[PDB]
Amino acid sequence: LEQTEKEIQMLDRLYSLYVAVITTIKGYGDYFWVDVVEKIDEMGEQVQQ
Repeated sequence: LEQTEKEIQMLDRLYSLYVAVITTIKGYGDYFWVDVVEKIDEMGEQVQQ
């Protein structure tokens, strides 16, 4: 069988991309009052996001 291969990829690749998008948002979200309140890492948020 060959069709279900492409059928699987066409959805799975970009669903993986969009969960990876969630990954960075949550990774930054863990950052503290120390990490966020500081103006030296607020610039980090625009950089990373």
